[PDB]
Amino acid sequence: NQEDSMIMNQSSIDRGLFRSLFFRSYMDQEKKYGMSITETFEKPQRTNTLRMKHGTYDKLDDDGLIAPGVRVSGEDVIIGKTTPISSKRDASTPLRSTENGIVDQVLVTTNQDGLKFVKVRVRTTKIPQIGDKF
Amino acid sequence: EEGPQVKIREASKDNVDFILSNVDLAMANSLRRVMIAEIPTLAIDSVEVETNTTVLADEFIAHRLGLIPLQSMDIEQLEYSRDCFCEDHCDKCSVVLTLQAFGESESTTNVYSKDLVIVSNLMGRNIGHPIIQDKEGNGVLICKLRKGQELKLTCVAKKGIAKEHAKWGPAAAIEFEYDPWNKLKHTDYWYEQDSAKEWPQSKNCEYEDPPNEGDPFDYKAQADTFYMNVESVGSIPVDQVVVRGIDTLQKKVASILLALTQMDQD
Amino acid sequence: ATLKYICAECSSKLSLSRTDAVRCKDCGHRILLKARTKRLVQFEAR
Amino acid sequence: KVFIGRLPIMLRSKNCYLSEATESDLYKLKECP
Amino acid sequence: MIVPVRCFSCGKVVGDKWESYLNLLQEDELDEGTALSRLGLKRYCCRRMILTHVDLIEKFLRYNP
Ligand SMILES: [Zn+2]
Ligand SMILES: [Zn+2]
Ligand SMILES: [Zn+2]
Repeated sequence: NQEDSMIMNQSSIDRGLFRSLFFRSYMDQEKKYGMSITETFEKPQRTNTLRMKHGTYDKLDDDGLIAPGVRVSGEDVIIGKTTPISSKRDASTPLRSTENGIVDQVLVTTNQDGLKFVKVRVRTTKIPQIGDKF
Repeated sequence: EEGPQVKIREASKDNVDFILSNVDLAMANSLRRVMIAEIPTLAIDSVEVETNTTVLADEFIAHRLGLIPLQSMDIEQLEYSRDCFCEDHCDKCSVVLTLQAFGESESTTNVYSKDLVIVSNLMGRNIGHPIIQDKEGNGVLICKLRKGQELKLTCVAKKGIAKEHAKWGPAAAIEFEYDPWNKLKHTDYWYEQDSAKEWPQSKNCEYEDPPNEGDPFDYKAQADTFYMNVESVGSIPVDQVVVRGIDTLQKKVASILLALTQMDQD
Repeated sequence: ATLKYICAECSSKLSLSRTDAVRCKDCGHRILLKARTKRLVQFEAR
Repeated sequence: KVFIGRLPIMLRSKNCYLSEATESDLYKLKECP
Repeated sequence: MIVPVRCFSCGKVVGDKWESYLNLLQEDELDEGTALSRLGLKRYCCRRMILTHVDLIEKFLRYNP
């Protein structure tokens, strides 16, 4: 506890003392091109391009989203989207490499101009560790 | 009897005030601690959520199901999943509880330590029963829910001690004191004017002969007679948290002899 | 048996695929949540 | 008689639905009281 | 935000004592100070637990799906 740092009862931490939740929200939309050229929320693969991601796309259903119950982690993809240009250049959204957790709530709405707008939200519980501040 | 005697002052179902006499402080503490953290218990340690709409998030709930004390009378005849051979777990190493709640009432539906349902065969043995001391018999309010909020889990209690995690603790507090009239001078009271005036004397000041000036400093003074009090949570009976304490600490000291043994051969 | 999406306000298991409009069969409320997974998720209990 | 642009409106103001709404109204609006 | 099960400090079960305390106040028109001594919560580590808990969960439930 020397030098402006403290010792903290472990048992207490176990029984709960100071745990907390932590949410983060990744979001995305289906771009558009004046001349009817749109992106799409799907679970892509080969199809020429490969210019995709490195993380497992599997956790992805087909609308290009994860189920609200899934446990994610590394750079697993959380959103599958694709860009059409001349055939499968990827535009998916991986989870912040540093963080990891559990999907907590997806939702798909329409954006003013009627485009597919979506937000994903991962939840995590962070327990007090040795480097934490109080 | 023979060595370090006891002499239970008060006593109940949730506490065992007693006097540990003719012992070494070391031993007294050793036991003190063993009680606190190395006595095997039983608690939910794995939770498989199938459905949840409450406001409390999955793990939030899980965490709790851990502290919900469970019956651990015969815990000493159940096995540490880790030592059992079943790929993962079995009736021989664990208990399986269940929980399913639905808000029917138009008024906040409450989920309790009672609604847990053992599913695995207890091959006949007191173990896995959501310990209840609640007056209305519901114990530990797991969580509340609205209209159509559901919640379906599955639990898997296993052995385990406190070092591994708190939920397996059975003690929870343990009064410990000795030499109420600072006679060995193990402390140096802080004060403004008077030690005696400012510093409250304890219940145990009685059970021991006050100082009385004149006399020189008793430096040969050792330290026996400890006024303890092992409360309990339930998982195991107050008396147990003390006997099993006295035992485990013993088996522990045992293994050290045993180890010294295999050591010889090679 | 089975679903897919839901309505934020008028909680009602909906669902549809590509270009089937992103509204609810009742409340316009162009929201829509994605309901859990059938996959069972497990948790450490400490 | 004529439409000219949009005025972002401060919340809980006069011209804001939430303004007059009450306990129950909000919770139903999801908006926290 | 639901009653903490057990006391952060000593671990003494405390999940049950919620409703009871809430009544030894409302109905039994008693004072917190002892309403707790009532529930058996001796030393502060536990007292502080109930005395302070803020059962937000209710306010949460009053929402919807
Ligand atoms: Zn087994
Ligand atoms: Zn709707
Ligand atoms: Zn306490």
